[PDB]
Amino acid sequence: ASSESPLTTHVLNVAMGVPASNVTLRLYRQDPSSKTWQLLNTGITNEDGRYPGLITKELFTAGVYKLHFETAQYWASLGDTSFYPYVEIVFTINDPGQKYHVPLLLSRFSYSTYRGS
Amino acid sequence: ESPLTTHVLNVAMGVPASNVTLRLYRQDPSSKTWQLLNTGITNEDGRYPGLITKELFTAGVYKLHFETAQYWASLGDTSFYPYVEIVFTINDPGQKYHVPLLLSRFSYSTYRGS
Amino acid sequence: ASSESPLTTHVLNVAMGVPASNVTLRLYRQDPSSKTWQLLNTGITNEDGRYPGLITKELFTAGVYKLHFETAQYWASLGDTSFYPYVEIVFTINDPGQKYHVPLLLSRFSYSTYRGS
Amino acid sequence: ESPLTTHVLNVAMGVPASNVTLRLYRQDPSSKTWQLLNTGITNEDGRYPGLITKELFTAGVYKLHFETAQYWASLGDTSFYPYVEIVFTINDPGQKYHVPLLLSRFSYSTYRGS
Repeated sequence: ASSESPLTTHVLNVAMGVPASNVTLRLYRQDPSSKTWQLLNTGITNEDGRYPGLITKELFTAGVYKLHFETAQYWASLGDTSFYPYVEIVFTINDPGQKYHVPLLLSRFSYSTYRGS
Repeated sequence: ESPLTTHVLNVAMGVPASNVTLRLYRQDPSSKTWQLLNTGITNEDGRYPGLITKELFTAGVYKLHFETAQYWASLGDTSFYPYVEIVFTINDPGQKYHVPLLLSRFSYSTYRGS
Repeated sequence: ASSESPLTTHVLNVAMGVPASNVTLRLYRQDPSSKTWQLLNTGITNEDGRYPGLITKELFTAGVYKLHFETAQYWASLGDTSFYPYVEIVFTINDPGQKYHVPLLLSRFSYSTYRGS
Repeated sequence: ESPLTTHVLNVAMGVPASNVTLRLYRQDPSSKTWQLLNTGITNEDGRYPGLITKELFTAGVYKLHFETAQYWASLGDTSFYPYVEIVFTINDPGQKYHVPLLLSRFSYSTYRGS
């Protein structure tokens, strides 16, 4: 197969039509018993708005995951205010045998996400 | 009071998209061309009251056409889409249909609202 | 003026083209010093997917707010699985003199939001 | 290797939209009509490799047309949009352009991707 992470993301700046590079992100998984969030990885998006290596196949077990993006810091770095201090996407992985692509389409006053591929 | 309504939002700036030229058409089943029904410009809230009278809202396929690149040019910007058309089926002349359009320079989205 | 709440929402089930009624939601505001979240209101969306009275004008002061929607419970009530256990939208109110409309467009495998009007 | 790519996702079900008929046009500047360039059907990943050769990717206005209602009918469903057209400006024949389309029965979204 491929050595790419089974969970991937892609942040697009839809206001300017370019990848959102330099966005700080963090990945967590919830403890099903305590409901607390365990930090698994942190990163900054690359020039194509992606973050290779978000998680390894070994650690991508079934559970509830959270991706957290520092959206206001991204817009501030471009000199702009924005509506959302950060964006969190919380999602259920029942079958860790699949690939999951979790993109984020961003403007200063809107965002959207989907289970892409 | 029009059964068909719209609402255009500038989601890059978080404001209604005012002063957007729009045109409404119905597909002509004979000629297989688009029959123009109305033209106007969105108001300060990005809406256009009075798009069509209930008496003319027959079942069929309709098209809303929005002059999106002209809008962004009026704000001093370029953009990816010369215009945006939404083609949709009205099968119940007795229901209300709301057709929002969310715009940025490099994306757009639409849905049946309420 | 109007006696409507200055903050409003509208949840649309875009898979079926109808308002998402019966969705449990909760509104919080963050303490700027402790960073903790204070619960301000809870509600269930109505037949039009809205929740009148989310907050009063008196209590809608400047700050960081969070709307939390019980999305998986909504889909489960329709007999469907879905990707997101819940959705949170975190947003900055610097000028509480404005109206803020914070809609949520929902399907089982996608959602989007914007600062509407 | 086509400089123009697409990707159609069924966001209601969280899967690629396979078997969607699409057509690519370029606006004809003389006749002011749409010139058909290519037709095909999305693959199992919702993509269509080979939409246009670089030699034919000249600057201009292009249209991608997707047979959305036929797709939902193939899944046993009705839907609001007979088809979806995305009309976009290519001003740099040397760049790559990716044009995703996100579909549900009652919404759609598009953006310039990467």
